[PDB]
Amino acid sequence: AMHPMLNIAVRAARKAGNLIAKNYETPDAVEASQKGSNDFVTNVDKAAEAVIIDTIRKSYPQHTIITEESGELEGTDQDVQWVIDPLDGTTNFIKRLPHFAVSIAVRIKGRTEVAVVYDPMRNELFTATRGQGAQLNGYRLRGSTARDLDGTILATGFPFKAKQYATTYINIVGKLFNECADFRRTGSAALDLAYVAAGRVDGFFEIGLRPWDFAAGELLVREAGGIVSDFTGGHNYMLTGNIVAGNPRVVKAMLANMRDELSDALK
Amino acid sequence: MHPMLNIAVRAARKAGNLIAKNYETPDANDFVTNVDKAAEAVIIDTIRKSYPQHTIITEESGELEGTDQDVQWVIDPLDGTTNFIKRLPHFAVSIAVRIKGRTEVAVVYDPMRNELFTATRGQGAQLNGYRLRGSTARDLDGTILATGFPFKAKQYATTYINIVGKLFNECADFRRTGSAALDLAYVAAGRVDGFFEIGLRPWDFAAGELLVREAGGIVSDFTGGHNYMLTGNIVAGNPRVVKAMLANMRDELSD
Amino acid sequence: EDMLPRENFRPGDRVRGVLYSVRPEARGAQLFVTRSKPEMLIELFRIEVPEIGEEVIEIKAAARDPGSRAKIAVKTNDKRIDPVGACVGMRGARVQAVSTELGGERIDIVLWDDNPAQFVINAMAPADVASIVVDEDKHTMDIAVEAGNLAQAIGRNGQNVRLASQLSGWELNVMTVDDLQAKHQAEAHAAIDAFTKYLDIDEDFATVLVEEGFSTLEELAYVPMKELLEIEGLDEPTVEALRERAKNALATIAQAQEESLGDNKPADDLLNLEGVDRDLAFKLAARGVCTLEDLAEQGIDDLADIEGLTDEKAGALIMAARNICWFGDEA
Amino acid sequence: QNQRIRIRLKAFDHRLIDQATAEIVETAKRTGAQVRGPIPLPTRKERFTVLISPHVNDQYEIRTHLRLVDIVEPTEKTVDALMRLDLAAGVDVQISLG
RNA sequence: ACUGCUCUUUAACAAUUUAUCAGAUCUGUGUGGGUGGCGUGUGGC
DNA sequence: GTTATCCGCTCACAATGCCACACGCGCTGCTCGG
Ligand SMILES: [Mg+2]
Ligand SMILES: [Mg+2]
Repeated sequence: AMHPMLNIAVRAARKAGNLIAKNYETPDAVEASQKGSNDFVTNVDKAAEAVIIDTIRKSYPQHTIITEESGELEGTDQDVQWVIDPLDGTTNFIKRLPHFAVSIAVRIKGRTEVAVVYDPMRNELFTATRGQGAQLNGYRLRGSTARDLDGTILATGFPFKAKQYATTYINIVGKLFNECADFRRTGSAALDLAYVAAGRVDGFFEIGLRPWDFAAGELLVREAGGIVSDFTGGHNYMLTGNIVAGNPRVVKAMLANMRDELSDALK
Repeated sequence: MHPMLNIAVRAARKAGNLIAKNYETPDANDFVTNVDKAAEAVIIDTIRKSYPQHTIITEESGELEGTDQDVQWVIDPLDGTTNFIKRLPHFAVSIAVRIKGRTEVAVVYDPMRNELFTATRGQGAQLNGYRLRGSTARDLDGTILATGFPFKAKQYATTYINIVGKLFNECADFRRTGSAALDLAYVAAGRVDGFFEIGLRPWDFAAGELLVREAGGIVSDFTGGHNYMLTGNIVAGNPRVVKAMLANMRDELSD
Repeated sequence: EDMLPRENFRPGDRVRGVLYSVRPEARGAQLFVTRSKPEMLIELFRIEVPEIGEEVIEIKAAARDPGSRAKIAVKTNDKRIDPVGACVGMRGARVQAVSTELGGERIDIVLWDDNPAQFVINAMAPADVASIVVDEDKHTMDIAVEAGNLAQAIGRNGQNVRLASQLSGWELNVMTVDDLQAKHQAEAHAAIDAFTKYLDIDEDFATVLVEEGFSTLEELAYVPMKELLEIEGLDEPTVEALRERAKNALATIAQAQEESLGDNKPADDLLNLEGVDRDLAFKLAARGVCTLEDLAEQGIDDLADIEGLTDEKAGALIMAARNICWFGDEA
Repeated sequence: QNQRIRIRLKAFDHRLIDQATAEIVETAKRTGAQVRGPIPLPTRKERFTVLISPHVNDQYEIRTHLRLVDIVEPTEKTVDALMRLDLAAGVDVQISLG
């Protein structure tokens, strides 16, 4: 069989991805509409968001939904939350760079229950449900087999919206570059997390992430054999936007490596 | 200038077909060297069907010379092998047709996304039927820089880091894919504004520099000259971002 | 090729396509369905519009660039109906229905036309070609719009024309419809300067004598009274004053020659630089460099082909340009 | 088998409604299915609004037709031809079984 | 008996912005592939 | 009273290796099931 909420979510994600892909071939219609410090929100984001919300309301007119745009639309049954990013890495889309994904996760009683991310360009569908695992178009996902820092590929995002910590981040970057093999910088935390679940990157870390972006990936990597944490092993990440994740041994090595360079602001 | 590019794209398509068809098998650097050698083999053997006399320059065995030394063929059937090692679907074949020391034709082909960028002097740079334009930027605000780390020459890293630091205080964001040829192709289609790299080698970026130039852009070495052909410290893009980046990156010269 | 480009699929979902070939005998796959070949569109209208299939509004032609744009021309046999109100339907929703079904594949329901000229004209769905020059030996015609809408006529990536050429089969040409179009046929009568500068006082008298070309006025003006007797308006003092004005005209041709050699831009910022004589200025602008920044916008490979410019000279010249521009980072 | 294979059919188009209804009742009367009446309940007003990039700061009410046809004989070939023989889009085909 | 007298010759358009001269594979059926865990007891050395 | 001291009591923890042979290893009124 299959998990029901997962199924309705993947239907929503399919529709949204098809809409985004269809609009991707007319860059004269989607404009750059900035919201904060280089966080564009184009009209296509609004359209995809509305499509997803409509598709959901058919099957759950009572579930409270969360969205970076519409804040928090309450529902008559607010024990279960629907966190959405209709588009991740808006910048990668405006530059028409074909690497982005829509992310839909459903939390139950606070604990994340199901998650999906969908890249329409490569047509890849990372699904994950707790107690059953993670799948990539039908293949199980056990993350990277790395157990050190050598030969390891580290995906990351830069605090290009919280540039005050830049130095700090860059500091640690240098430290990391003394032990790892190579970096990756794609521009969509959801897809980076997904890659962590697929072992295509030996780990990942980031500073300054909104609570509505990792919610679709943290469960992905969790049911993908990997683990997440704050920059110190705690769990305040859900509030600090500071994530470090990967297969367990690599996470341990990274934490022991980063704990010193860390500026005590994030602690 | 048609038939040269004809053979070029023919070999490119066959090589990409081979690479993808192979990539559909599971695994968990033997395999990548195997497929690299096999792709080079199919490439060159399809080449010798026409002009089995041009001098091929691969990335492995130096320069496979020939009896008609008027044309060199720079080849890389795989760039950023790390990708194909770790299943990340981002890698492209890079073919460059150079003559008299300079390059005339270039073709980069991503099999996975089935992208194919051709480029040649005057007739421009096409993406399967598109008069490319590069980006439209004129500054370093709200811009993207396709970066690159020395995963073999970490000594520069420190000053490199400094660059990054200063760059981060100027630009908007960064990218990193590992396939320098793909970075070049992306700055050609304006998918990312500026590109730079510390110590690359001609076999990879030979086609990509021709791409970015043909798309209305320009290349340079770190110190504005042209020793990049031998130093591979590339900085490329449309002149706007190239000035906006060089002005702030040259003051940390170490090469 | 048979799939749409961006039509994402997933094992478990149903899709629609047209069975374009069956192979019960071949040693492998025996059923061949496509979704790209144009007849699909045709048959899909069959399954959508209750007119087509009832043989009242038959689908004549349909050209298609997948997932991007599909032009279609249909004729009507009963004058009771027309495509705009029934084949487009109410509020244009049926074509919208098939569009959404084929993945936002925009469609151009163009009213078929049987006059090959008007046929290829209408098939240009968004356009207005107010100047047609029909020819069949080459199939090409001046099919273009007023200056400014040329993008709106060719459409993105040539679609709005690449389809019509695919649809009409007649090769197409899109240059202009108001400017630059008489140049094809009304080129010897469109030189507004001299003819009207002589006509402003002739508007009381008459037009000018077209039965002789007189474009090459020099020789054909040395014809006897015959030409001057046959026609009126070109009086003898008129011909003599106009010969003085034609002295002004040949001097004007010489002066235009002089002016056409003015955009080279030898400036101090472009002349005194190292290795730069005035002839280096003339050479660098002989490629089209009318400023100093342009010199700093090319590499040795692109500034090549100059008649007497090596790689090291142009190298140091690019270096000078990037010093005066990009090394000191100044102007 | 069970009786109430009752298909209601909303739409805004008319002639294709007729085509679909005729084809459906054809399958019914051809497959042995004892068709009931199409019985088009009174055409209803249905509110629209321009939910696109509007005019700078166009049907808004339409006569949606309703065909409420019923089939009470579900042979094997009935469901066979039904799921086989297709229908145009732009029609609401919420059916009931019971 | 005792709410019920013409309203006046059929669906009523979405398509849209460089630009072009259109720009070899249709093979197999060689083949590996079609009762134990524990406990207890006895006896032996 | 404090403060530590030591002591009686409690509880955990060990029991040769092999072999060989033999024997045996849910149930029971709820659940279901037609
Ligand atoms: Mg988002
Ligand atoms: Mg290589």
